[PDB]
Amino acid sequence: THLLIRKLPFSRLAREICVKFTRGVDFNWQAQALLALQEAAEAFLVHLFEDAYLLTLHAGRVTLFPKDVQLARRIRG
Amino acid sequence: HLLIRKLPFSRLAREICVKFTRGVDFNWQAQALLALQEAAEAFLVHLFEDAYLLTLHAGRVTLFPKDVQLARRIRG
Amino acid sequence: STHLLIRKLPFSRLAREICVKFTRGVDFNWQAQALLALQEAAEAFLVHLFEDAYLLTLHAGRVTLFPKDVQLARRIRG
Amino acid sequence: HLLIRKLPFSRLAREICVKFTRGVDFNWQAQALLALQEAAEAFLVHLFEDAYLLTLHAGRVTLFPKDVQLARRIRG
Amino acid sequence: RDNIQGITKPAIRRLARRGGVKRISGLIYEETRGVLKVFLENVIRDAVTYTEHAKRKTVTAMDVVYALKRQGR
Amino acid sequence: RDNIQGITKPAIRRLARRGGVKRISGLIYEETRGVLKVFLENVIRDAVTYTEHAKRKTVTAMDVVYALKRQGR
Amino acid sequence: RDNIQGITKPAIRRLARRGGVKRISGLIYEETRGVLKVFLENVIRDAVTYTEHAKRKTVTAMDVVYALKRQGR
Amino acid sequence: RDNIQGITKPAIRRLARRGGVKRISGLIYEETRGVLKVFLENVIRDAVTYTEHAKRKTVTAMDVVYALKRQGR
DNA sequence: CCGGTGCCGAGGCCGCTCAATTGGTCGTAGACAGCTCTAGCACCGCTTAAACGCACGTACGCGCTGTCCCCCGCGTTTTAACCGCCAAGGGGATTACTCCCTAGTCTCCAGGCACGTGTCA
DNA sequence: TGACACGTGCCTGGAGACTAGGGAGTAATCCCCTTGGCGGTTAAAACGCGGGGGACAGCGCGTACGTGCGTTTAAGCGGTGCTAGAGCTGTCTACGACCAATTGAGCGGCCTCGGCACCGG
Repeated sequence: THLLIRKLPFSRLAREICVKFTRGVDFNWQAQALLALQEAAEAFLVHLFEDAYLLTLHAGRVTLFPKDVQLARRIRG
Repeated sequence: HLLIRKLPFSRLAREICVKFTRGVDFNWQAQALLALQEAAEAFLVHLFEDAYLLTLHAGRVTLFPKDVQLARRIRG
Repeated sequence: STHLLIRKLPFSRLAREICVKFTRGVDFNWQAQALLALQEAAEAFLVHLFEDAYLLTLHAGRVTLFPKDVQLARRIRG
Repeated sequence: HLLIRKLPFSRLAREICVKFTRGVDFNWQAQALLALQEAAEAFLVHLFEDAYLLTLHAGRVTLFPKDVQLARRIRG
Repeated sequence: RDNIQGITKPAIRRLARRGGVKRISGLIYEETRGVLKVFLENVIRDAVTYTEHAKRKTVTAMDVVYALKRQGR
Repeated sequence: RDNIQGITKPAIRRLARRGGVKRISGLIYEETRGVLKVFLENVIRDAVTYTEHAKRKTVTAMDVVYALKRQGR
Repeated sequence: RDNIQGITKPAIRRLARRGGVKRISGLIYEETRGVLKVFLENVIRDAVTYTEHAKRKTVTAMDVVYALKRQGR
Repeated sequence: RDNIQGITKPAIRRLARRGGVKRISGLIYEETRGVLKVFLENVIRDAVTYTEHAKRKTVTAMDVVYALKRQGR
C-alpha cells in the first residue's frame, strides 16, 4: 500500500501543473495534500493497467501496447 | 425511427413494471413508453459500438458475446 | 473458469431430492437447461463465498480456511 | 434519543445538499433531518458491530480502520 | 411465446447495424436480450419508485427522465 | 449412501481453488455442504413456486432464472 | 473549522459503544468520518432528486424515506 | 531533464506489476506518462479552484479530496 | 497589529535501486486451409401502427389554509478538548506440533450413446 | 396429439480415497513500548422557552388530457429453406522484442538551518 512513485519527482510534477494553472503564482501544497494526490494518481494508474491488461488478454497477446491503454480510456469514457 | 417494434417493448416494459410493483399494474403513458424505448435503443447501440471497438481490436470481424460482456465489465 | 467444477449427475440428483422435499412427493420434470443454470449459479455462489471467506482468513494470521471463516462471512453478508 | 448532536449533523447535511443542488439550498423539514440522522446513526452502529465481529475473529480487542474497510468490502 | 422473445432477432440486428457492426454471432441475440432486460429492470424500478413518490398511478415521461438520470450517467 | 455426500471432497476443493484459497481445513467440506444445501433449498423453493404459478409440471430455465433473481441480488 | 469535524470524537466513540466495541484506534475516527460522509452524500443525492421530482423546495420526511429505501436494502 | 521524465521507467513498471501485468511494451511508458499528466492536470485544476474559492494560498488535503470527488466518480 | 505554521532553497550523507549491457527465449503476426455459419434471395404468413368511435381514469393547475422552517435572543447546561496518570494490549519474536500438501495406485463412476417407456397443455 | 423427460446397460478414460513422506503454517507465551480509558475542569457550542415572520407543503376541486379498448388492414415486417462465400479457428514458423542479473552511480529521503508568505485573535 506504499507509494511506488518516489515522492519528490511527483511533488515536482504536481507543483509544475499547479504553476501552469495559476500563471506561475505558487500555491503551497500541504504534505497530506500531495500524499493524497499521489495516492489517487497511483490508484488510477493501477486500475487503468488492470483494464489495459483485460484488453490485452482479450486480444490474446501477453504484453500491453500503446493501443490497449488508449482503448481502455476510450471505453471507460 | 424506432428500431425495436413498439408493442413488444411495451409488453416487456409493463411486465417488468408488474414485477417491481408487486401486482399493481400502473397506467403507462405513451410519452413514457417512447422515452424508455428510445433510451433502451440508445444504450444498446452504444454497447454494440463499444463491443465492436473490442472485436476489431482482437483481430476479428464478428462480435462474440464475450466482448459485449467485457465492454460491460470495463464500463462499470 | 467457466467449466462446471461439480459433477452434473450427483448435483442433479441432489436438486431433484430437494425439489421432492418441498412439494412433499410431487416429481416435477426438471429441464436439463434448468439443471445447467442452477449448477452454474450454485458453483458461482460457492466460489464467491470461498473468496469472501478467504478475505476473512487473510485478515487473521492464518492462511488456511476454517468453518468459522465461512460462518462469519455468511453472517456479515446477510 | 440520538448520539450525534442535532446541529452539527444538520449543518453537514445542508452542506452535502448544497453540493448536489449547484449552490441553491432547499429548506430541510426538521422531521426529514431527524429521520436522516436516525438512519445515519443506525448504519454507523451496524457497521461498527460488523467490524467488531471482524476484529474479535482476528484475535484483537481494539477496532481498526482496516476492520471497517474489510467489513464494507464483504457486505457490498 | 415468452414476452422477452417479442424483441425479435431482426430488431437486434438493426440496432447492431446502427452500432456500426458488420457481422453478428448467433448467441449474441440471447445475450443482448438478457442485457437489455437488466437495463430495463433497473430503469423501470426507479421510474416506479418515483411514481409512488408522486402519489400517482400513471408513470409519466418525467418519471422516466428522472429514472434515466439517476441510473445512467 | 446419503445424497449430499455425492458432492465429493475434491469437488469442494476445486471450487475452493477457483475461489483462490491455497489451503483447506478438513471440516470445511461438511460445513460447505450444509451451506450449499441451504442455498439450493431456497432457490429450488422459489423455482417451484414459479412453476406452480405458470401452471406447468416441468421446471423451465426461466423458472430457475426468476428464482435466482428473487433470491440473490 | 471544517464542517465534518463537528461530528466530534466522543460522538463516534458513543456510536462505537452502541456497536459493542470495547477499544478504539485513533485512526478509526477519521476513517469513520469519511465513511459517514459517503453514506450521507448518496442518501442526500437521492433525497434531493426526489424533491425535484415533487416540484418542491422543501425536502420532506417522505423524500428521505424513499432515498433510504432506494439506497439501503 | 524534463520534469515529467522524473517518473522513471521502473516506477511505471512497478505500478504495472501491481496491476498484474507480466510483460510491458517499451512505448507504454511514454503513453502512461501522458495519461498521468492529463489526470493530474484535471485534478490539480479542480483543487486550485477550491483553494482560490476559499481565497487561500495553501492547497490543503481537503481541497484535493474535493477535487478527486468532483473528478472521479 | 504583530505571530505561529509551513514551504523553498541550500549544505550534505547514506543507500539503494536506475541505466546499460549481456544472454535466453518466446510468442505472435503472417501464411494456409477445413469448417462453419451467416447475410442474403425468395415465399408465405402475421401482426402492428394508425385510424374511426367510445367511454373514462385522472394529471395538472389554481386556489385556500395552516404550519412548520428560518430567525434570533437567551438562559441554562453540559459535556468536548485538553492534560496527565494508570494500565490493557499489538505484536514481534520464540518454541513446539500436527495435519494437510504432493501423488501413485486401486477402485468407482460421468457421460456419450442407444434404447425403451411414460407424460401434459 | 407430439415433443420432452426418466430408468437400464457398457465402458473407458477420467476421476475419488489412502496412505508414505514432511514441513510449514498453526497454536501458546513474554514483554516492551505504545496508546487507549479514566479523573478534573471550564467554557463554548447545544438546546429548549418565546415572539415573529412567513414561504411553502398539503388538500380540495374543475377540466380537459391523455389511456385503454372494439375492430380493420394491409403491408411492411418476421420466420424460414436454401445457397454461395467470407471469416474463425487449428496449426507452422521464425525473428524482433521482452525478461533476469550485475555493475558504476545519481537522485531520493532523512537531518538540519536560513529566509519569507500569510490569514488571522
